[PDB]
Amino acid sequence: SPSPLNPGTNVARLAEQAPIHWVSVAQIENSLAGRPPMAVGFDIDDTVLFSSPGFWRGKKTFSPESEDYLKNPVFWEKMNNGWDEFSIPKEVARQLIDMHVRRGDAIFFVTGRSPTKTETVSKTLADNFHIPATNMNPVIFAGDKPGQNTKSQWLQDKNIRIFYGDSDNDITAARDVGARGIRILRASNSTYKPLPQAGAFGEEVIVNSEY
Amino acid sequence: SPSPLNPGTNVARLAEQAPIHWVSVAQIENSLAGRPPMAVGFDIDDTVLFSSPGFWRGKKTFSPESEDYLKNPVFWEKMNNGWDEFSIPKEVARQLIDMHVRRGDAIFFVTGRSPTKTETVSKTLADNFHIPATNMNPVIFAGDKPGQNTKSQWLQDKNIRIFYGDSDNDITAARDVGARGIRILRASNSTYKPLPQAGAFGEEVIVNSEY
Amino acid sequence: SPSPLNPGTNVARLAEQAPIHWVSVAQIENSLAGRPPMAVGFDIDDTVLFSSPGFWRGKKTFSPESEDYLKNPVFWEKMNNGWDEFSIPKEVARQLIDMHVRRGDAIFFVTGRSPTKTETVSKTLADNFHIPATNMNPVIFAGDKPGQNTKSQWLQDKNIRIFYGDSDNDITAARDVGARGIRILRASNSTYKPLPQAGAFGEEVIVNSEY
Amino acid sequence: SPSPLNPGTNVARLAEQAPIHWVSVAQIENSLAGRPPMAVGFDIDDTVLFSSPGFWRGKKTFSPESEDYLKNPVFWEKMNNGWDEFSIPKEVARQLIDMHVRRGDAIFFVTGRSPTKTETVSKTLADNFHIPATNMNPVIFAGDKPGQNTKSQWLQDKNIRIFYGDSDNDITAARDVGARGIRILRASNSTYKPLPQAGAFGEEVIVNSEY
Ligand SMILES: [Mg+2]
Ligand SMILES: [Mg+2]
Ligand SMILES: [Mg+2]
Ligand SMILES: [Mg+2]
Repeated sequence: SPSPLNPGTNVARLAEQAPIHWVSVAQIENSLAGRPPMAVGFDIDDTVLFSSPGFWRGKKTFSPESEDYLKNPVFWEKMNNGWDEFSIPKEVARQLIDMHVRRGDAIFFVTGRSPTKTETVSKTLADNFHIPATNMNPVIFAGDKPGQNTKSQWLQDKNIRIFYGDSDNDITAARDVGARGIRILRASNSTYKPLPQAGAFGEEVIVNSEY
Repeated sequence: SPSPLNPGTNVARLAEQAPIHWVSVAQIENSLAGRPPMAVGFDIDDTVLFSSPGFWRGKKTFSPESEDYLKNPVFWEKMNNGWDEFSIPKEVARQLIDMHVRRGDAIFFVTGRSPTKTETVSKTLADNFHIPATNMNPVIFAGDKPGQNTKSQWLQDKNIRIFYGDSDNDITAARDVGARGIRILRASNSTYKPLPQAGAFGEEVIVNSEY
Repeated sequence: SPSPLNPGTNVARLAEQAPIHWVSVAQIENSLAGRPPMAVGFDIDDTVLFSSPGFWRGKKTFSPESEDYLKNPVFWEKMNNGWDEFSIPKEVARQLIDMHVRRGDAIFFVTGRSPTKTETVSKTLADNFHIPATNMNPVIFAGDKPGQNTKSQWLQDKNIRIFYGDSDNDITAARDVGARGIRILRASNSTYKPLPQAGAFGEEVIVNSEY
Repeated sequence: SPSPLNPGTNVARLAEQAPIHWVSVAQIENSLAGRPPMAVGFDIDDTVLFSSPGFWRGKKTFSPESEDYLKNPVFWEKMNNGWDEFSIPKEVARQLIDMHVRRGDAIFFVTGRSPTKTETVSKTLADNFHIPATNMNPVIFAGDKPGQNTKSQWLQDKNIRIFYGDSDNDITAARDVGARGIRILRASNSTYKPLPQAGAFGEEVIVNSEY
């Protein structure tokens, strides 16, 4: 934009692959065969939930021309107490959570969302992903503080050994504590842009994980 | 057949292309050079709005174990009177609508959603896509119920010359009346499954139109 | 080169399509249903034959540090009198030639190779592609003359209505005479580089035609 | 199942990735930082040379209606004593060989080609890949005939630590002796079909290695 009307292509380009370590859920499960129960963790937004609907409504409602809504407690109170009714669960997360429950793993959610007075997100997640009481843990609302990775200390405190996420800070949080960081693709219709460069730390990336 | 742990791949598969007539917005615009203002139409769901958030919420709320919510007046009243605040506008639609408005074309929206006593979808569309009053037209609810007209009939009635849509029936509606049916890709995280085979009738398909 | 060790990617990029009019042999055949026999034409190199072996040997033998071999009659005499024994027929060409024979079309080959005193290329092609005597025509060695498209006059003289080729000059030769130019992908292991931008004239490009 | 004229596609399919451990030459080089000179090995056919031109010519000449040419001493004498002048060196091999030569590694070639009284393949490889005398080693012909040793046995004998190849048996040869087997993609225009499933054993596969 502007760009050629008819750009064309060639077969080198058509076949070209980025050097990324792609994995499947089955390969992950296999890599863990025989490992006793451990703590694992998931980012929420664009990892287990397509939550752009609420973030989109939030932006339009609270800061149509800026990102200020993300620092607005009135927004977080809406986002954490019912707007996830419009959040669409990701199939990759159904498969991963089922797999970790099968293993007897403890499941944590560690999100950059700000903490609120009350939250119904933990219930939404347990219900939608059919997580038994024993495997489920209340969502950790780690917040966002420029200059800090707010998730890293939580991964250490909960002894989380595998952390799934869509953002660079999810992968580097895992790296910070020596955990296995595994990338989920953010959907291209997410309102959180630009899309991250999945694989840019040499981490495993789950195939087809945009849905 | 087994789904092997390590299925591998090969370069025939990597380079394989489906025989699709892909087009860009710029190519479509070029094809209309010198053509006077005309009526054009858009399907709504998965064409201009990723509306799955409301449909997802509707299914959970009104028929968690069936598709009955789609025949439930209580759902439609919610879906057509505010749940599109959580619908995510598609960039392909922003570009198409901008291009057609610039041409002075009349913009119509023709949806298979069930009609309701009131609807705020028209306003949502005009506001989000910055459609001037002179180009905007209230949403048309098309279908097979008594007193309704089909998508085809509405295309005919409004002399719509190009119809954009994600579903097979959008393309056939256009074909049935000699209009130009152009396909938009349904996002893979849509809750309306299975995904259509874009290009199934040899129609033009807009590149990168999943977002 | 140099470039990031771990470049990563994202799902917009993974799904991204160039706006190209891809077609299959079956679609081409269907587009011609009911059309009586006509003359059609094929480029040779990287269209029907992977002839890089001979061109590679030629370069090494006659001009290791330049492109001068392509103006050397000693090279052309080798290339046109047996080095095509090492040229690998393309499956796309088997399918197209079979289809055109089925139609009763007259088949021509129009190549940028230079003419020689004798040539066994016509025999190689008739033999390998099982072309009956009635459909077969002796190869036209049109040569290469910077500033001219040497193929265009031949397409006009033989009333060729469809011309298949891998190079830009094949497509523009067709355009020059009002014929239907259809692009075949040059294989990425061809020694003729850079690869052309297939589709850069808005022409049809045959899927999977690199082999 | 029908192969429809207009099969269409969808964005799940467009974005679909096989779970492959893709790597680049730069990543492999990085993994060897600080490692002293070692022996490394390459398969020949479809790993470093696109040798299909000679194999194609051999099949046509010696067994047009079978695979018997591969057991024909007359073919092998031609194939190993000059027909590689028509073989096209692979760019991936240029990069790997350059990288390993720069490391001071010993370069071995281990092929399943039948042995002959004389062979000029070693010279072809040294000349085309600019392999210095100190790094070069004569081609090893491995197999199951009396007095031969298998690829595995030769890897063991030469203490080859990394083995590059296109076929399953190249990867298993490395695996059988605890060497690092790294896969190169076989070009889709190779006459050796079907193409292998690169990554079938969870091994590293070099990106873009079809040329
Ligand atoms: Mg996230
Ligand atoms: Mg729709
Ligand atoms: Mg050519
Ligand atoms: Mg090989």
